[PDB]
Amino acid sequence: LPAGCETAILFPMRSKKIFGSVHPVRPMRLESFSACIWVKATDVLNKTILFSYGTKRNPYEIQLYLSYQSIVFVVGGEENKLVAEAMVSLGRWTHLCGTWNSEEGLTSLWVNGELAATTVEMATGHIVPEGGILQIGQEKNGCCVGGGFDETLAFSGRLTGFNIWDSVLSNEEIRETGGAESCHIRGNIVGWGVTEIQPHGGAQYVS
Amino acid sequence: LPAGCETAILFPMRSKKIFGSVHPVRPMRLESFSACIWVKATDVLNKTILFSYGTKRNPYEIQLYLSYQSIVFVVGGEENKLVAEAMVSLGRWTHLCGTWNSEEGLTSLWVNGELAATTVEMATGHIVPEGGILQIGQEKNGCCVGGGFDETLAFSGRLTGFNIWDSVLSNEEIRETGGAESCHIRGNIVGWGVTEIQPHGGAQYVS
Amino acid sequence: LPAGCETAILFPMRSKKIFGSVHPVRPMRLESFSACIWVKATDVLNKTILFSYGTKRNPYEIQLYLSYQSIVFVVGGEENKLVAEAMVSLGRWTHLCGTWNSEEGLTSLWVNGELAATTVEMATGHIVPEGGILQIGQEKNGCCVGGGFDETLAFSGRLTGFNIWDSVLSNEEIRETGGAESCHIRGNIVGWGVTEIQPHGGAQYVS
Amino acid sequence: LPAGCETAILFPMRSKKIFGSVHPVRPMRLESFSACIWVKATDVLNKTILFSYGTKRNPYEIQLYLSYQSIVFVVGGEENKLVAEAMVSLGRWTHLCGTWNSEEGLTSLWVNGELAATTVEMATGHIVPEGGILQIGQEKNGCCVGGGFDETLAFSGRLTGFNIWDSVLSNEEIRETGGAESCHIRGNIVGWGVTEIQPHGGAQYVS
Amino acid sequence: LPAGCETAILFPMRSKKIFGSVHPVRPMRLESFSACIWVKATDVLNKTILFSYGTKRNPYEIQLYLSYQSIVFVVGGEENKLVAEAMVSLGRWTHLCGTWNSEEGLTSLWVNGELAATTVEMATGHIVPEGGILQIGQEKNGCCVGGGFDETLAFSGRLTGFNIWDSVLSNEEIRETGGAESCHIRGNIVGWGVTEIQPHGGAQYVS
Amino acid sequence: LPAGCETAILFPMRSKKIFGSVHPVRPMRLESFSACIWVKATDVLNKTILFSYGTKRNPYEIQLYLSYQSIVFVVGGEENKLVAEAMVSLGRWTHLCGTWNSEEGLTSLWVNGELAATTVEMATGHIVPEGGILQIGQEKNGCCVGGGFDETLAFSGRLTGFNIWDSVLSNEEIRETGGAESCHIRGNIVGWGVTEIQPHGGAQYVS
Repeated sequence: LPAGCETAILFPMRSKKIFGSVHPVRPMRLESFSACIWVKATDVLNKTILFSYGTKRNPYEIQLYLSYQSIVFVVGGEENKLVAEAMVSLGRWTHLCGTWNSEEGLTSLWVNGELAATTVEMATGHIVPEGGILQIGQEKNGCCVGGGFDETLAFSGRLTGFNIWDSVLSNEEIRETGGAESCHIRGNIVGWGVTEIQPHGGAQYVS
Repeated sequence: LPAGCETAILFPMRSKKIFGSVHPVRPMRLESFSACIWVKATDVLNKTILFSYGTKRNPYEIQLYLSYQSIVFVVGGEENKLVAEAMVSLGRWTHLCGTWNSEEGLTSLWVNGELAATTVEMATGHIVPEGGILQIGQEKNGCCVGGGFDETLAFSGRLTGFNIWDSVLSNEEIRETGGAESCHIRGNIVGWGVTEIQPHGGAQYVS
Repeated sequence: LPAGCETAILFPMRSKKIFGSVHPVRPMRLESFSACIWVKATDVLNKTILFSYGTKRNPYEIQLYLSYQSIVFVVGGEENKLVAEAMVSLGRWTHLCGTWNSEEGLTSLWVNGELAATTVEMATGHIVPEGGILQIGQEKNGCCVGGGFDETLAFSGRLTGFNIWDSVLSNEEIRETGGAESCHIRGNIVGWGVTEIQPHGGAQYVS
Repeated sequence: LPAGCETAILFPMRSKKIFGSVHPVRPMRLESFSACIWVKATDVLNKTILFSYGTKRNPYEIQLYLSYQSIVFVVGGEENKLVAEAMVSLGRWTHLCGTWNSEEGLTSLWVNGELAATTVEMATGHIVPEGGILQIGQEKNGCCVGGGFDETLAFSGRLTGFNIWDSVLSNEEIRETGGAESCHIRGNIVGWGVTEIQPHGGAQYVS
Repeated sequence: LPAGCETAILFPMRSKKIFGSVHPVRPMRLESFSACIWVKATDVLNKTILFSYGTKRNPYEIQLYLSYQSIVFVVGGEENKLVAEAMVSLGRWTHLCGTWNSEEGLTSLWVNGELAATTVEMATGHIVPEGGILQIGQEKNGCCVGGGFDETLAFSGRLTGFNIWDSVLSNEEIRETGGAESCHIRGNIVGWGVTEIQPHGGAQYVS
Repeated sequence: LPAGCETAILFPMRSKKIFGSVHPVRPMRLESFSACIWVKATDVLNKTILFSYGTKRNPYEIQLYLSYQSIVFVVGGEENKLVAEAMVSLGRWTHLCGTWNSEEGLTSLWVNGELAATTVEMATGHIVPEGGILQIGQEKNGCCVGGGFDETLAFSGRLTGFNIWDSVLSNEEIRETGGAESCHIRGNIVGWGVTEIQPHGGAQYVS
């Protein structure tokens, strides 16, 4: 048994240098998906970056950030967004997730297994290419240049359970993955404790 | 071993290169402030520096060192120092901090939220500059060539919860910081777990 | 070698990891500017990076590449670019430089005291921002464990004498820049020996 | 390129990082001494150190620096100093032998044996102490911060042939030290090729 | 685990490179002294060298190891050795320490504060000098370029409770140090956590 | 440049850290041997090491050092040595060669292929084991104890012309080894580029 599945990372603070590198295996070609994470933040900012995907042409491919007391989920472009209202608390484990489907651009947020939002026609029909970079809580520009990254966009807190799916998991899957025994549940695109994750600049794993 | 806190640093040795490097962003032009930090020490010497700040002209710009059974807080230079009498032990947590008024040089000390000593006219008529060097448990001694840091003045023990404000915290404010649920509160000038702190020569973060 | 300038980067071979870094002082915003190069090339592809400025919002602003015996220069975007046809040789010293103004996008590529090419209203009303990245010999790609750059666009052979002025030079100093002892004058924006540049991934100088 | 002795050090760049360190053996107390070095000043600035020695009590124990076509010599304190005017041109071999005598503060300065500057009443009755830190062409500071050292005070070019003597060398010794086959001679306190010289942050030996 | 409740060092496997090096403060010139150590072993071979003070002319001036269930103490050289018979077992913490005196070569060992053996004429007429090399777990030098330290002598397990006193401790001092509240007492010549110790090749702290 | 060979080693300084390491393929149980050395010394203190082969038991197995103007050839201990009175200078090549016969101690020294000294019954009946360490220009002192290599025993200058044989060379062999083009040769037991050698502490390959 997992006996209390607990493996995570370390963010001693938000600096200009600490970062991590994601290294998936299969193409990022995406039209629909699912993804979730258990989080324990310390302090929210004007825009606190948790994770996001980008490309040389579009560094804003995927995105999820917290500003004050709400959640905004962005896809492929700044205009493309999904704001929540009053469902974030500091320093508390929480289940959160959102999804997109190209075929007519559905989007839904889902927290603690509970629907946080519902809305349609975002990134509608768009095709996600593959060839960019994925990082968790950082931007792209600033590698091996002595910082560079905007410290203003960094995050403080704990994270655990990063997993990505090729398809929008049903709402039953949404509620169940929020259960006390969902840590083992690992996605197809990315599996927590399976996909390569190597820290940098002061990141370390914590159990 | 909590002190109303989770993470801290480790100081396994009084070494010649062990020290902590801290790097805020805003300038250190200070006329008044407060700074509270939990401490748990192993052994006590005639003098053991902590968190001091200084300048290439005035390394003694501020200081706080520790004596066998007295605690001396220094501001500006050698001439201006306040001392606690007999309220220091070893291996136990304590809440120590005070404030400075440039206008009249007021000073305070507070052990476990309990006043220690009070006196006036220290660091008055003069301004704390900006851009100096901040460190911990050791003076800004030789750092690159050789260990360069004298052993006698180093520290062994547990320090964390260090933060900096810009104003004098009232007695209620200080006693609140003495509560077990105040770690989340942070100072604007320095936010613990947010401001830059990088360990050197033996310093090691711990949860 | 004829380049009296001692600093002489060598790029011994073309790989996916050999690269360098630069860190100028003052902002890169420029309504008019000029830059130059003294180079000895080993090999040329359909496209061979010389250098290029880049930002996360515009990976390419200024950009160069030897297209076999022809030179192509870039400003603003792929839409704007000037070309020179057959003014190159392999294994021989060569002086290259171009200029631009936002005033009327006036442009005239230069080559060893000759007018390599000319065009009007290139990048007029287009101000390069400040805070971007400049790279030489290669464009902006990854630099992680096995990420790296495009070896095909990597360069091999020696380079030297790179500097930047912040306006459009008149013909007098332009011609004297190719003088027998023009090494001493240094572009204010970039001075060959004042603006720091660091070899990486195998880079080294013939100094 | 030419040089009296083959072994030399290079300063091809000025930044906040490059610097060098020295590790002599004997104590640095001294009431009179003699010292010099051969330099190739590629460029000058408003103010920039050539070689200097300092400590926590006093960073200005000694400073030699140039001001355009003039050379400035400072001992002990900024007010305590001397200057010679309109001899230097960039990138040229030269010899200078400024010295001191605590007995009456007798300080003179030869330029290849021409008494460029000289006066009295400097540090009269003071003795250089022991226990400081030594460097060449740098302002003392902790670069472990990353940077720290001021770029504007950094030297660009080549320096070589540094020596220290326990007493003031007579005029005959001074004019002998500068011979075309004299760069072998070595100071007792600092012996060229015997006393330690550690390039740092980019400094390199072009021996 | 009376000793486990303290910071210590783990040695998971008996390797060719696992060891530690130190850098004490005062010279090691002695004629009498006390010393102790806390150990919990897993496997004992023909020999598992514990530690040994050695100089260039004699590596075996001081030497402690465990021969299966036998505890042999060697002083000066192989000529002198004192053996404890059956006071050691596997897999648990234990207390096994003693003292020596040159004046008449008196030697004695203790187990849990209980005498194990004593003798006379051991290292009489000889003195232990200062400036040698001390290691732990493995016997002699050859760290980086020597290939390593003889594997057969290597040890795997947990060690702690190391202190050095410059006098034969009385029986009361021995029994008090053998108690559970001896963590605060520390040797003046050397002490765990106060005297520099550097892990090498696998050994790491635990707390 | 001279001496025929185009491969040498530079010891720019006599520090506490520089030394030269060798890794012979074959064990060093030598009863008879031969070798040559080509040197230009820079400065000579009371003692100066050329090489010193040493084992743990007898660090003075085979040695060769210069004192002022006098060669000394120690082998196996202080009592056994061979000395040349005033047969050296500074800063020029010289073919120095001495051998040993374990049969009855036939030992001698050849300068520029010219007999310089000879003694008999030196190291008669004393055998050389295998398992020691060969170093050149310094005496084995330790490389991971924070330096300490005696600067007095270090070497300053550049060196080449080192080989080792399994037996004594004849007079014509010695003279040929001293020939004007005695390179394109390697010793029976050690050569150039074949013998594994790694500079450490400030040595440099040259050609």
